[PDB]
Amino acid sequence: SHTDIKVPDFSDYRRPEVLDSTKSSKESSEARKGFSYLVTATTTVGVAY
Amino acid sequence: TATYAQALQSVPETQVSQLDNGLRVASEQSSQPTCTVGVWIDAGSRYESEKNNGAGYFVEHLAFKGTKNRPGNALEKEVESMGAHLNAYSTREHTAYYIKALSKDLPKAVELLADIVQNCSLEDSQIEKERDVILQELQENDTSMRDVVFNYLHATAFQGTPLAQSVEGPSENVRKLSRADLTEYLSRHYKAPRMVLAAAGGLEHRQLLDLAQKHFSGLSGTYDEDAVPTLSPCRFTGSQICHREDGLPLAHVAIAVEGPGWAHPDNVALQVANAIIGHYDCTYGGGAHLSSPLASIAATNKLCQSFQTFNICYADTGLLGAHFVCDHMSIDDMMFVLQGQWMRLCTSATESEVLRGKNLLRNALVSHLDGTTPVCEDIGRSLLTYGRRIPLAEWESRIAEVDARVVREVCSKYFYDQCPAVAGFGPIEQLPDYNRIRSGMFWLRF
Amino acid sequence: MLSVAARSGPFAPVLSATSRGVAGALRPLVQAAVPATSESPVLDLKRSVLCRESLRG
Amino acid sequence: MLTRFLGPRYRQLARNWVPTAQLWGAVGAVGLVWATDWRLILDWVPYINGKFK
Amino acid sequence: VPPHPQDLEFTRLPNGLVIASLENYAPASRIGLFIKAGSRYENSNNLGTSHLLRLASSLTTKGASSFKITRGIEAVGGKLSVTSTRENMAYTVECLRDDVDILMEFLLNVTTAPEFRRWEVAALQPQLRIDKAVALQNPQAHVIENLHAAAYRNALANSLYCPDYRIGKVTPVELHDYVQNHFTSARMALIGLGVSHPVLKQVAEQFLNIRGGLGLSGAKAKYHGGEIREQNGDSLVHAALVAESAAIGSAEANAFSVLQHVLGAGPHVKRGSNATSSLYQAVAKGVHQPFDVSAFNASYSDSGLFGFYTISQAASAGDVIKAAYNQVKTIAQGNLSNPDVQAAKNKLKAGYLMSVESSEGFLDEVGSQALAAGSYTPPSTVLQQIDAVADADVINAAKKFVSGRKSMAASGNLGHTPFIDEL
Repeated sequence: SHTDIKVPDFSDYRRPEVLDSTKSSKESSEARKGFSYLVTATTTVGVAY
Repeated sequence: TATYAQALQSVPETQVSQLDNGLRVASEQSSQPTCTVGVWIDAGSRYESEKNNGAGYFVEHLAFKGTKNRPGNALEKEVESMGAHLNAYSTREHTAYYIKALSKDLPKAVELLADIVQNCSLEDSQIEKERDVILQELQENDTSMRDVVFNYLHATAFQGTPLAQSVEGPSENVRKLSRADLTEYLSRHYKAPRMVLAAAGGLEHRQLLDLAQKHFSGLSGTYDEDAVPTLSPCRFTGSQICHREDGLPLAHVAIAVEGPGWAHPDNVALQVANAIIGHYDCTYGGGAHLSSPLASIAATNKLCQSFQTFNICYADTGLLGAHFVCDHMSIDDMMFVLQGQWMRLCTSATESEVLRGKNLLRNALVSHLDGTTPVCEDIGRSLLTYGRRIPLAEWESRIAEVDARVVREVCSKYFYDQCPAVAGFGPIEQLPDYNRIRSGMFWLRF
Repeated sequence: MLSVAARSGPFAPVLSATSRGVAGALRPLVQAAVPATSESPVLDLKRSVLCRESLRG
Repeated sequence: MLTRFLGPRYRQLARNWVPTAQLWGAVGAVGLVWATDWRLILDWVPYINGKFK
Repeated sequence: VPPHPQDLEFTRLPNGLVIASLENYAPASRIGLFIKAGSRYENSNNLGTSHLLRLASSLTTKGASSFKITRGIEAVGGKLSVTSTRENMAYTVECLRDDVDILMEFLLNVTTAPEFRRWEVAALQPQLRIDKAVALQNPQAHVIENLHAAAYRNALANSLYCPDYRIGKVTPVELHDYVQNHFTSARMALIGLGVSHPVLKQVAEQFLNIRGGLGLSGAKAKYHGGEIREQNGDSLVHAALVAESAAIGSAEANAFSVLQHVLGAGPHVKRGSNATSSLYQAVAKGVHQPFDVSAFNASYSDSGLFGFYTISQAASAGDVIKAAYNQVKTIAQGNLSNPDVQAAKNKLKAGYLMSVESSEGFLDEVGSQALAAGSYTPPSTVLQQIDAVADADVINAAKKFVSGRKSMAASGNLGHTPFIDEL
């Protein structure tokens, strides 16, 4: 009965590199963090400026 | 003085064979008067669809309630009367049926397994009787916080995949699953090349091979054209599932990162790391002096009632982390410390702790394979996973290869700056926010 | 056939350093999990079962 | 009495943090240099010759 | 094809100590020191002393501190446990082959050189409460404990767990006293697996020659009878009904063991109907749904308890106990077939063989055999001894139960649980 749970569908919030089951996500792990971290780096670089 | 090393070579080789069926027949002879035999099949909830999920679990119920040649309670009386024990279990990737029995009863033990595995009656009245038993086990299971929390952990970690599902299935499948759904799941899966007949004890390989040929020949006298028995990989998702229930006296929490899978050699180092961290329970003698910093800090500061590390392996994926139980005002401290230890190992592991972790694995490995049943289960499922047996000595060499570096690198790979899967049940208001948990997976000084 | 504990029945408590506090002699229960509704806590003011110091790779 | 921190484990600990401590100095040097416009140090970087001669 | 399977070697020293070893040629080593020091040796002034002791195996010793015992043992992956029974304590240690020495030395220190420092034992007291609460989470443990308290006037009546009033009260001197009056040479057995005889033998002669305690069975359990009832609104009623039966090692004990498998004692098939369990099947007849039943069998040095245990919904405890008791009356009255005794013989036999399959069940079997009987008795002769039980012996055992004064314990909503006189 706690087995009637099921996590709801997040398809419309997901980054495209994921979104597909069959595919592992480790493969887009570096890119997705890459992009989000680059954003902060750039920010702090700008704020540094 | 036989040395430990020497004794590892003294362990007799596991003998493997194959019928024309594709059925692998494997044994480890030992000269005990007793033995364990059974069949290992790779079938389990991960192979099921939304629609028939809980099918295998339903068969396991029916499995011992009557074949064609021994209907109703005839099985029971044959087993009970020889003094043997008949068990079964199902995980998400594996199913098993085995008999513990007097060694000279191997012939019937085997005769019995074939009958179970092949001629399962599935009498319509029985399935109905079982419908209510399973439902009942479900209510039963809902009260084990730990079982519920790992089920949640799988459900969020593998969120849109088959590995997300539990073994028993949802209540509605139990309600609607019909006989035809079962027979189709059986035909689809209980096929020779995915079954291993395993045994351990005072037997001899030829006898087991003969019996395998006598009672098992005739399973893949067919073998399918385009069927579709392939397993698709399962997406792991960095996510959190929080089942808040302030009516429960303690919180259950289970965190994990994505493991590599049964085949990956990285598993040896991961387990060594996991041994270092250990487990803990409030009935352990000596707390402040325990080697594991998590364990000792938890004991001194009462952060915990229990906790354990884990490495669940599935094909090409897995869950690697820890689960813990604690009071409502200690979840935050338990997480802080648990996470400090992963980080510490990732970047800072020392040599003597790795040695302790290594030895702990050696003792565990050997302590475990003690007696026919555990060895049988190991032969049976190893062939399912690795394809071979992997003798103690090979494990020993793998373990020996691990040193601090290996721990640091191997830990970094799976743990460092990685999105975890979080499952929580109970008085969990103080469970840290996901961003906060996520930030604990990397160190700003590193 | 001595070993009162395992001669099944009498009670035998175990304490550990590394493993876990056990109470495991004999009484019925197993066939109470069968005809069912044998709840159990999971992990109420407690400890933990199956315990550890066993594994593989 | 600082001999409490003298042993094999401490030496392995010291080692594992050398690269980190090294790289932190890298960050500190470049950062001090660039915030004061270290005439001396900078005049040697190919571009960043915004001081002509 | 495994190598030459060695024979166990056994030795009694003039001081009474017994050493038994088997070279397993196995990757790991297991070693135990079994002592006649269980609960039955406490008396009314020192109840619980042996529980606290069970819990103090890592306190400091002359020769090894608490910190060292813990780190030294865990640095090699080993373990140290203490298993208590009403008759005995068993200190067991395991580790790989190459580390037996340090584990041996830790073992010797804990069992022959504990210091019981006043502050370490004070810090330990609250573990008695946690340890007891965990065990008593199973209704079975309270029932079996009340069971023995009702069945006996002393000795075996003591519980495995410390009485609450004594928590915080057991003293360092009581622990020093219990060790020295009970951990002596003639009350001990040193069992080893994966170690050589001369090595164990040397250890015994070197480090286990102590005597200055008690020697007897310094009590002799006086079976008495009676009932203890704990009302508690658990959901099911747990109940156990018992009579005095046979002392371990008597041929009659073997009749009880077989009577136990005729009646039934544990399931053989996952989720099975338990067709060959005469007890179950007899309650199943007139009772519909949640319930368990099984024969209960406990034999000790100078006594024994045999009967049955029932779990049922509160309203049908009476039906369940009465149907079960009737089933035993039916076999006392002579209604027993040879094929049933024969089948019960096969579960006992198979079960015993199964229980010594692993090194830990073997170690315990050899250790308990060493204390109880002063010898090692191999599987073929145990089997042979079970074989000599006659149908008539099993009937006699059943008869002894039916006509003997009884003891009962029960917990739950008792509104419908019969007292003894109502049986």
